[PDB]
Amino acid sequence: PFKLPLDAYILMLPITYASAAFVAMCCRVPTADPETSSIAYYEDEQKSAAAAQRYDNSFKQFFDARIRNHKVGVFQ
Amino acid sequence: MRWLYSTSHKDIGLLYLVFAFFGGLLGTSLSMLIRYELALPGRGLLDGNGQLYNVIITGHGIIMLLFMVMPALFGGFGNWLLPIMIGAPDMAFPRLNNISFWLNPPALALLLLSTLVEQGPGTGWTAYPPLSVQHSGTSVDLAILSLHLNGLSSILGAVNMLVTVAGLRAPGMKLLHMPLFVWAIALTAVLVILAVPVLAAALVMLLTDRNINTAYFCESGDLILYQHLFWFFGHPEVYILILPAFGIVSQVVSFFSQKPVFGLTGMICAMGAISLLGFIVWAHHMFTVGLDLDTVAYFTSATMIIAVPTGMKIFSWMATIYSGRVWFTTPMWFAVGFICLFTLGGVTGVVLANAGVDMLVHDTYYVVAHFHYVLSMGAVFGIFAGVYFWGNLITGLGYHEGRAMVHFWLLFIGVNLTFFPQHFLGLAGMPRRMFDYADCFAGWNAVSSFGASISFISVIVFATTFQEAVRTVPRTATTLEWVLLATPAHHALSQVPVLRTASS
Amino acid sequence: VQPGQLRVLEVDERLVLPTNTLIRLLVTASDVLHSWAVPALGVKMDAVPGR
Amino acid sequence: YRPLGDKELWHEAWMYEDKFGTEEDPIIVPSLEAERIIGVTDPEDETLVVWGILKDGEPPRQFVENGEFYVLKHVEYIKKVGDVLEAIEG
Amino acid sequence: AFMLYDFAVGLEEEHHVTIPPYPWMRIRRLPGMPWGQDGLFEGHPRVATTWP
Amino acid sequence: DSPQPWQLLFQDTATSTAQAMIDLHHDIFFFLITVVTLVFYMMFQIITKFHYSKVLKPEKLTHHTTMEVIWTIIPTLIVVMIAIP
Amino acid sequence: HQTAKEFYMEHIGKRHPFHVLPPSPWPMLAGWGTYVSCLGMAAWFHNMPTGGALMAFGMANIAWTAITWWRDCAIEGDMGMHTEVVRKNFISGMWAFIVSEALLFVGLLWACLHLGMSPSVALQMQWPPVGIEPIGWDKRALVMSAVLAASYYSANVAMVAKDPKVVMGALATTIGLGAMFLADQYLEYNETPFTITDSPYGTTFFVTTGFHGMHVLLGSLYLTAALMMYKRTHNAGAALKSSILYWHFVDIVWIAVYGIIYVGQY
Amino acid sequence: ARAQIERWAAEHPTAPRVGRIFEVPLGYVVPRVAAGIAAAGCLWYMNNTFLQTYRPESLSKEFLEEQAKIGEVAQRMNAPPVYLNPFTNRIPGSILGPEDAKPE
Amino acid sequence: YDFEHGPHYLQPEKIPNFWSKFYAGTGALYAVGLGVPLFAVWWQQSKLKA
Amino acid sequence: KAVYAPSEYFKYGEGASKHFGFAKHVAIAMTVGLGLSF
Ligand code: HEA
Ligand code: HEA
Ligand SMILES: [Cu+2]
Ligand SMILES: [Mg+2]
Repeated sequence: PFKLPLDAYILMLPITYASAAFVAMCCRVPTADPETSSIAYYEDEQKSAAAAQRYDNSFKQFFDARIRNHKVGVFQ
Repeated sequence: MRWLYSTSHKDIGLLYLVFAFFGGLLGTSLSMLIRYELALPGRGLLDGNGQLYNVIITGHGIIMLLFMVMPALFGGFGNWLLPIMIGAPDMAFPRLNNISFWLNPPALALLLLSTLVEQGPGTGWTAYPPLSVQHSGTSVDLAILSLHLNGLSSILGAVNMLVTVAGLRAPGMKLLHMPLFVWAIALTAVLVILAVPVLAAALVMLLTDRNINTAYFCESGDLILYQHLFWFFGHPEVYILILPAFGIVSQVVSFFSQKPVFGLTGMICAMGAISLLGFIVWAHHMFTVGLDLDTVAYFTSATMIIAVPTGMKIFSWMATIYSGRVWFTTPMWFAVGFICLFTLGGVTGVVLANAGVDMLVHDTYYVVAHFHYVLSMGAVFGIFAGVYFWGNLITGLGYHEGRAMVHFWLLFIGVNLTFFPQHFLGLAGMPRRMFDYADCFAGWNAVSSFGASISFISVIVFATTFQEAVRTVPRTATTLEWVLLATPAHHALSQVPVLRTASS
Repeated sequence: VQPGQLRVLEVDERLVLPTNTLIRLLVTASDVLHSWAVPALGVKMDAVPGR
Repeated sequence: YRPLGDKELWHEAWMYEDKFGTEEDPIIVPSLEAERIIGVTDPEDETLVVWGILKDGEPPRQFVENGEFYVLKHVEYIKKVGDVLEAIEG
Repeated sequence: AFMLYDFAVGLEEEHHVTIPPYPWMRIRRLPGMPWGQDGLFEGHPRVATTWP
Repeated sequence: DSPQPWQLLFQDTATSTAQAMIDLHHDIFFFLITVVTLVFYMMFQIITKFHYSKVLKPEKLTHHTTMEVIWTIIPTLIVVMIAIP
Repeated sequence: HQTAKEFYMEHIGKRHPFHVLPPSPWPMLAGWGTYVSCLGMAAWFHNMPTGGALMAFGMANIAWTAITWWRDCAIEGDMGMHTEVVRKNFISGMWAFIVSEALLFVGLLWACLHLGMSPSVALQMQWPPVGIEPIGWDKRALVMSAVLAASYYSANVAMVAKDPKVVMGALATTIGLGAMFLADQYLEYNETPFTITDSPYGTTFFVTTGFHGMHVLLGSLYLTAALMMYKRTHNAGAALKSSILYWHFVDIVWIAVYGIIYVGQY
Repeated sequence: ARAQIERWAAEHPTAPRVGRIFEVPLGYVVPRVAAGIAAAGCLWYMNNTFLQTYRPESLSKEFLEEQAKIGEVAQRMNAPPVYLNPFTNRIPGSILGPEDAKPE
Repeated sequence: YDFEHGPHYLQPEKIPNFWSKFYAGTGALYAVGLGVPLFAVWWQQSKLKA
Repeated sequence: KAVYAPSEYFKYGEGASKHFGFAKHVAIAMTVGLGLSF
């Protein structure tokens, strides 16, 4: 309808970020460890452990170097 | 016959306003038993009954959420004010508007009947299984069927509202010239239509688990699934109850400042951003149930984004008051109070969004103090701002300004002294939904129970404000309901008004 | 209770945990939902039947 | 008359007139009754709307500042422009 | 054509595959059903009784 | 360990995790105090300085692009400053 | 009465093209019928005697109230109270109702996706559970998909035709094809080797397919009611278009139902 | 924008326009809110006095004085006692409990 | 008064004894809305005390 | 002689905001808030 003002695109940047993060989080769940309809998935220990550690490390590995340095606050 | 067979929107809106007042009275009565059991350590007037306390808090939460604020803002001011504000002669479906209202007394009757059957529905307003499933009897079924009927009522009302705004506007009036209350009601209708059927599906699953021996949420089911579906409904539900308050506050602040609303398109975009973000943040109610850390991470990061549109709305209201000619009346004090005190309700929501902090204050009275700031002081102040604003148009009765100021100051003092001490209780670790507490929590509990009685007194004083009105003749206004006579005719806008764009 | 004890908060059998030691706590429930919350340790996790 | 393309055929023009109402030549508003509500936008701002009431038998009246003047006229039929006068296409 | 073929090849075939009473089979949180003992539309119950 | 009468803030801690949570809460409260102070002071001054006994007739001020962008972009930086810890 | 039409033309009809209704008794009766049927349903859940009869009594009253309400709407259509913009608003309201029913089915299939994807230790982490023989896609369900696609195309014929005989025959073919989808779902419900009480698979299968079958029955009855208004005056207006829209919605819902439950085994 | 203001001021004649922020005088408002606060206090006092079915024995003055003798001290079934909440009561880190202190 | 075709759909200065019935209805509304929960408390606690 | 609409607004700057000092008050508010926060 009307012309969106200059604020609403500064609004739309974290909104697009949040929508993309939501889509990614929805997508990466059926490609994770416990979403297997069998007990025979875990009898292959190498692939199961590799897949589960891959699911562990993604989005956490961007935070390990500041977890180790106690960057858990705005100030110290 | 007039009030049973109505097809006019102004009568159905007034019926909603009265029904909402009755629901507020019932909830205020249920809220004094809570604060009178919780005044002192030990066992109060409930004689050490915990099932009865759970029934009382369940009924109180459901009534004050669904049967007070929702019929007052959405069904009450929306049905009365929407077709006048856009210039429509009526609603699009006038008999659907009547069944929208008339499914609410059966729902309230079933909810009140559930309290008298067996030991009652002591579950909380969220009704988490297997506590809802373990309850022998019939009361929980009646409470959930009350929820179904209220949800169908809201869906049908939103259908009528959305077809009315889309297809019955005045000629020459586009979606740019509507005032912000119309935009708020339209976005509320969109949220209702999208969110309520998820609750309907969740409650159908609950009924089949309780009564049909199914496996939705059970031993072989998944109990986190109910919380997922319920909070996917329930977080849009709390923005359904707050957007018409934003619209009312915009109308009131614009009126008495002698100024138009600052940043109209920014206001509409902020309301739309709040509406869109409300569907993707819902698992901020589920930080302690055992979700994976990436899910918790996303829902922490996404929930904090809702602060920016709300901050723009607040600063735009303050810029609307800025550089005006402001005359402070009783509805004006209920809007300045909204702006100053909804800020205190939102800043604690930012704290609750951060999941690390939420590990300490989940299911404590910090949560309760937050959501009684945003509801008892954001939505109730919005309801009462419009009663002293549009009351002579809607009912035909004036009000005394002195007794209204007495009522406002009593309510303002009684709510800042009831829930401000509930922050300190929750930070120190007092849990929710409990009637017997530890001996050291006594001082703030005593102060809060003192504030609740002041709130009850302000509820009593409100009945004495009405008086006879003085009727005048209109010439010009900025909105279409302030050129009508008070009260308007049964078919207001005898000629459909048109909006003429000048040569500019 | 007796003086020196806290009303409501006191139990008959406590939980004994050593310090300076990594402890794994597995929280579950048998009939309905519960939640194990100790605000001093910063632990609050819900007890779900099946989890 | 303004271009009737993208105008609904029942919007009753006079609103779509090609004139700026002055004091010495107002825009004549037709009405079925002695009074009628019309809405005029600000000439310097499309977003601002002022609704006014015109009465039968009155002088010219201006609603917004630096706006058009208006005079109401009681008629028994209002030309529903879109099939009344462009079907005439005079 | 295939649906009219299906309407004549309906309730004629039989299954005698008894199923042991697993914990997820024939849930009875409340005793019986609102209409009787067996489920609705169920004329040939499969889960076994007298589980040897 | 145990709650105390007339207590305002959190209890004392025995793990580093809970102390990290409390420090994060106090870091958020740092920003909240400034936000509430700015809102309350500006509301008081706008209320007192624009009463109709002071103002003959109002001014036309519907938009201000710079201030709108400023109060849109400052809280987003605060959100991202809070979020990473 | 004879001046009631004159008053309407003088004050409402000649001033705006929208429809203003006289006062009506059916919303109140429908609401209290919902009250009676909810009491009967709650009594029938827990085997209270004379509870199922009370639930049937309340449902019969709601059905009668809705039938008389819709007969009044049909009468008001036949006397020319609806202009074109009113019929456009009717289709808009049907679109909003379709969106609400769509989110109801989204919430229903969310449960299938959640429960099927990650089986729990209570099921001994096996999906589908042992004992359960799932219904295959290579059988009668494929015949159902073919029949319902044929019903989609035949309902699409009657939307665009201008010969009244073509419209009536296409509507009757669509209704008869919808009735074969339900008479065969009854055969699935009779031959299936599991119950709604047997595992979350049986639970989700029966609840979701039952809701879809109820929507098929409602759409078939709505298409039947839209045909008899055309068999009389050779004009249906919004009754034909909205029933076709609802039928196409039911067809689209079956795609998700088939592709999540029957193909994905969820 | 001014005309609707003047119309609302005519339909609400009890709302004054005298040139001050609180248009209704405080001599009217303060006594009535004081009376309402007093009535609320009477209701709160009536609830405290007449509406209790069990007063806990841990709030009696004998229990309170015997507790104040002990202090913020917790016993252990496997160890010496410990001071509760050592940061707010400023116990130094060398001192763990009452009995392990053994004052000089 | 003519609510359907008169100038006002609600004429509260023309019901005879309006301010008496208005206060009676307001009092009855306050009585029911503040006394229904107390009856529910009394009903459940009278069933245990049996 | 016709009915004229009156002058309803000043332009932003020559009315009663020329003596407000908006930036000064924002600086004072931020100073007080930062002092309390520190
Ligand atoms: C609409 C939201 C709303 C409102 C307004 C209130 C109002 C109040 N509430 Fe609360 N409350 C809840 C929503 C609300 N509440 C919810 C959702 C729960 C949780 C239930 C659960 O856990 O299941 C809860 C529970 C709750 C608790 C926690 C109890 C527990 O944890 O067990 C407490 C404790 O102090 C409390 C007290 C009060 C008090 C003293 C008021 C006072 O403000 C008293 C009310 C005074 C008013 C003035 C409001 C009435 C308004 C009108 C009468 C206006 C109507 C007028 C017109 C329509 C014209 N209520
Ligand atoms: C009126 C309804 C309403 C509204 C509007 C809100 C608004 C918000 N709420 Fe809340 N909430 C509830 C009703 C509401 N809530 C209810 C009923 C519950 C409990 C449910 C139950 O369990 O019973 C609840 C509980 C709840 C939880 C779950 C906690 C728990 O139960 O364990 C969370 C977590 O994120 C949350 C956060 C927020 C946030 C971030 C906002 C935001 O929208 C607030 C945004 C506003 C501001 C932030 C202030 C304005 C901003 C500025 C002035 C700019 C400056 C700001 C910054 C610089 C950041 N609230
Ligand atoms: Cu929420
Ligand atoms: Mg919880």
